Amino acid sequence: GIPGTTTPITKEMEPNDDIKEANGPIVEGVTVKGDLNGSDDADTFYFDVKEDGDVTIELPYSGSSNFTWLVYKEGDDQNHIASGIDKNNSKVGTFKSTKGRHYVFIYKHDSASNISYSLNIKGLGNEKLKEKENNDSSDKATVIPNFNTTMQGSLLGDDSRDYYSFEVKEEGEVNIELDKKDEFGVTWTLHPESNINDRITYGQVDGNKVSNKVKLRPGKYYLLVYKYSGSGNYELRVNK
Ligand SMILES: [Ca+2]
Ligand SMILES: [Ca+2]
Ligand SMILES: [Ca+2]
Ligand SMILES: [Ca+2]
Repeated sequence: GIPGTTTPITKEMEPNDDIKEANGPIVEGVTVKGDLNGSDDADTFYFDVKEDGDVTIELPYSGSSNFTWLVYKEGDDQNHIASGIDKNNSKVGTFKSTKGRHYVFIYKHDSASNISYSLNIKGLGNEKLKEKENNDSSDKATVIPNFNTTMQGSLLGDDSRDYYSFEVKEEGEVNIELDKKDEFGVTWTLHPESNINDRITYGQVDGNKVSNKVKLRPGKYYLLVYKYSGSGNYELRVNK
């Protein structure tokens, strides 16, 4: 039936020549490489839109410009809803969609052509996950699996600490935003895995958010969300 695997791809895997054998999932922030060389004239990928909004596909390429991409939404494999425009040696386009599975079908018109491409998709939205109690110590931290996840948590009553972990795979600035659903005293601290006492940064209140940006190098990190007054619910986004 419809593949439900959650492991993203970074590279195509033939055969992927129509919607029924599409490679995927492609996720935001992870580049996929492939090529349409010789008689390989079509490649198909799928991706999941997690929140309604505007989705952008950018496909930088080298080789012939004689090809394009079409997008289809699950449920209608005949009528494509968007196609790419050539701009500066890439095929780009933005289209509005609603949540659900979509397919990008890249195909060339002349089978003498050699084309290689990389594919970037943006604007897919965040998946919402719940924290997993008990997460009151770093060894029981709830894993944040990628940088397109909103974690939903609460600190009601006895529960005063929620530890989360995330991995940074390449150096860059990370944005940590806790959104307070209720008015209470909550904050967060960030720690390296190797030194749970070394405090790297601390969240700063700005209106209803407690946030900070920090440049981190590759590695695993612990994020402790803890309350110092009242009780309430929050959502937690770690963004790149
Ligand atoms: Ca291919
Ligand atoms: Ca193919
Ligand atoms: Ca909790
Ligand atoms: Ca907890």
